[PDB]
Amino acid sequence: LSDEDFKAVFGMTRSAFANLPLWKQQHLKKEKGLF
Repeated sequence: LSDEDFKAVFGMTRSAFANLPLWKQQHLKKEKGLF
């Protein structure tokens, strides 16, 4: 995704998301059909 699309889809910035547990980063993304 682009950075703007990322923020819309996940409801936070990439930097914020990077603080989530790694396996979950995978969870919030696979659940959206993303990688």
